[PDB]
Amino acid sequence: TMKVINDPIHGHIELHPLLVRIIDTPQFQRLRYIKQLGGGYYVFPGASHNRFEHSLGVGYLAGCLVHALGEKQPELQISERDVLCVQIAGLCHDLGHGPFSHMFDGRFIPLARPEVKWTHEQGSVMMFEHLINSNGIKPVMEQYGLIPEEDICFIKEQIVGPLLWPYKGRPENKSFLYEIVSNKRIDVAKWDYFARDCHHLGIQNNFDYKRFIKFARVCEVDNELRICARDKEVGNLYDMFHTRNSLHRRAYQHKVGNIIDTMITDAFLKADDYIEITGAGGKKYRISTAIDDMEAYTKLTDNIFLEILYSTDPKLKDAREILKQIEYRNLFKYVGETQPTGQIKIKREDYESLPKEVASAKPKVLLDVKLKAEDFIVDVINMDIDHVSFYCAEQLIRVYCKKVDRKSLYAARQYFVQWCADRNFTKPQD
Amino acid sequence: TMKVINDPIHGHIELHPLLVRIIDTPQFQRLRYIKQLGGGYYVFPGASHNRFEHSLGVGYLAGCLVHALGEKQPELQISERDVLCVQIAGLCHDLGHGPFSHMFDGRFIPLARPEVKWTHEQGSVMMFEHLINSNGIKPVMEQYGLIPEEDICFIKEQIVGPLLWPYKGRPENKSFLYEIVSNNGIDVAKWDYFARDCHHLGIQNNFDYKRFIKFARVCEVDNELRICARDKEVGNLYDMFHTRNSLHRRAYQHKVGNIIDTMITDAFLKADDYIEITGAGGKKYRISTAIDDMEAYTKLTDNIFLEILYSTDPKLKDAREILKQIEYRNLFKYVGETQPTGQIKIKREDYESLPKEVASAKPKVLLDVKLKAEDFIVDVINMDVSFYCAEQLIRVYCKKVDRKSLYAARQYFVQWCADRNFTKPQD
DNA sequence: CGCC
DNA sequence: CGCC
Ligand SMILES: [Zn+2]
Ligand SMILES: [Zn+2]
Repeated sequence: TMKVINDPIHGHIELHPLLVRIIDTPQFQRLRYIKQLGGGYYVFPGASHNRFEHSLGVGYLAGCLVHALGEKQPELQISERDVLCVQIAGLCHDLGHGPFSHMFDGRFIPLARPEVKWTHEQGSVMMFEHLINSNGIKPVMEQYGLIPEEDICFIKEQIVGPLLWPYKGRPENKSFLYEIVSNKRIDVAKWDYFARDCHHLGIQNNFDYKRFIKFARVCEVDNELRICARDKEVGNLYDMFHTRNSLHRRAYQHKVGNIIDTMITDAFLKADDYIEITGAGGKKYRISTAIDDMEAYTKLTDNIFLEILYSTDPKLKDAREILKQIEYRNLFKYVGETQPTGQIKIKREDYESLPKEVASAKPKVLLDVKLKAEDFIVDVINMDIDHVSFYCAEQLIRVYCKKVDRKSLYAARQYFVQWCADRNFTKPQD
Repeated sequence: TMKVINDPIHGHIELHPLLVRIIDTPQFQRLRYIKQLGGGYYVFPGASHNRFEHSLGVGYLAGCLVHALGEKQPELQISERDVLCVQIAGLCHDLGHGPFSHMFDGRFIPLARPEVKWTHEQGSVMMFEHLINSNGIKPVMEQYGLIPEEDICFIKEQIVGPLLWPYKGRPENKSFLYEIVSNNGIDVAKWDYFARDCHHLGIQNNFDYKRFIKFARVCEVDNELRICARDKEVGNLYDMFHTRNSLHRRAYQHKVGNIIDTMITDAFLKADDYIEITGAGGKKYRISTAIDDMEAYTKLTDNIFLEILYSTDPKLKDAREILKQIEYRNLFKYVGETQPTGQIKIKREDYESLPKEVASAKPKVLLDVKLKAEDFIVDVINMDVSFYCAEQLIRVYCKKVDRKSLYAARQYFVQWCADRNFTKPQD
């Protein structure tokens, strides 16, 4: 006797009582107010979904994979305690996302605070412990057969990775369990958001996850235990990689969608000094420092968009006038694309310095109106098959300009070509 | 070649440039921030959709059907102007919705101001005219061949209805055009949200609108030009009505979803005196009076939920703590259901008085625990073809959820339905 | 009662 | 450039 939540992707999702008492907290329900695809909704109107229902799907998928593993191979000693912590890990892996998901830690906090190293996964670890303490979950955890001190750290390890054996939460015989929720070397997170995102985007999904689950086993490579699929399933995995490619080309890397993300990020930056969120002890925080106090971060969601847009505050009129140009669909303009040469990749610490480098370049022929750094938006688009074990351009740089007259736009495209020449990046096309 | 919006229900939606220039206004994009099912999202997580994408679907379908009618029967004199005005009517039928959709005008405003008579359709008319003047749409209309005065009133009439022939926007040789956007109860708006809601709820819809449009035509019935389908497709409509029945019993009238709607309304009522929305000329409005100025109403959306939830103001803690019991899933509890069979139905004007009645009734059998009116919620759920070859439910919830309060509440409910001659509640 |  |  356990609770059921109806889901359009997975149908009925049965929830162990302990999962229910993690979901029914303000820290988890927070995910109802953060859109999964960020500003992609302003391009795909079917993409209204938030991290909340996605994380229900990931928790469900995680639990159905290891319970299927434990029933096909009982020799692997998979307690139902192990299933409860894998389910909790999938449920909370996204707890640390901020407004508009990957826009927040992928762009905004790099540009507002290049010094800090911040990821949503660290956010999830912090928010997970804030969730556990504020709602008295540690007693409820042992009541359902979990050992909190070792099992909370097991949960945290599944979300954020390691600190021979780097993991303290599970022994090395249960190594396979760490490949389920987030495998950073195919995980149940991409299973859900591949199906969910195409459902809302109108893209077809030819990956069948339930057919991957039923024929999946744990095999041995390296003397290490891994999750492995049948030779009969390579056609399915060719499909998994194809829809991942179409989701990226068509949605995640959409040209208009990515510009709008950087427009929202611009409005946050110009609002960052004047917006206050009350955290612990009345301490007031800002959008960029809310990540330092979880009580404030809990109230940092996509709501900050509408609060800026609905504001009367005169100090917020630069930010408010950017969000208002999104409604009028007068956006930054697409100058061009380029990719870093070799395996070299740009780093978040240097994002802020990118528009100043482009303005400093000297093009071949002079034009009267000259551009400064603030006329440029430099957009760094990162994406992140034979590592799959059976048995029987990763970075894009796009440049936009906030000037939309034809003479500014030509000039902007001659500071982009020179910048590429200077850094020896691939030459832009048309 | 024109702008294209990819939609999960309809695929590609081509939009006339004029439609693009009303969509890309703050008054229309406002619908991105109003959930289609209101609080149903707190029960069905797939139901994250908003009025914006629904209204895109209605403008598309409206133009599809009218273009199909003019293509099969050119005798009917259907110009571009008529289809552009039918499309605009479909796009803007829902402009007047408030936070959480039907909750706002169906419950909140009756309880916050039982005096005034308000509907979202009157809102859509008011907001449509605010959209047109603030965004300089009247010249753009002229550009594409529209006559503003008669074509704007034609659009308003399609939304909210008229004031022999009651309509001033089109003659009766074009009588059929008023049957498309809002109606029999078969309009292109219910086609979209049946498909859209079932897509996001996981309910299955096998009603085919695309072939109902293809075999539809206008016909003569009792002195009148009306839209008609082949008697061939009674089978298509039997399925449409089944999915309407499924969406109502399973989703629209869900017991917990409706309880949460009345919890959100309760927090709105307790926040209504302390929330300020700035309208035209800096003039400040409240949640219940923002409907009086469209410049303020533009900024009244579901965001107001999170403004209450994230507030520090001490005057907003009664409201904030109701929304906090939604997050903790400690909700009002279901006491019972009844119907006024055989009786004058409850009216929005009487809504406020209903809890005081329930708490004033008390059976021949007394018990120790005794409730007051604010401990009760009274929820009034209202339900509301030519071919060619339970009206009202009242549910009662209690805000005290201990076993002894709930037992009493169920004995004030059983005796309030004998006092009102409503049907006896069953178990 | 995020199962009608 | 809410079509890739
Ligand atoms: Zn995820
Ligand atoms: Zn509608």
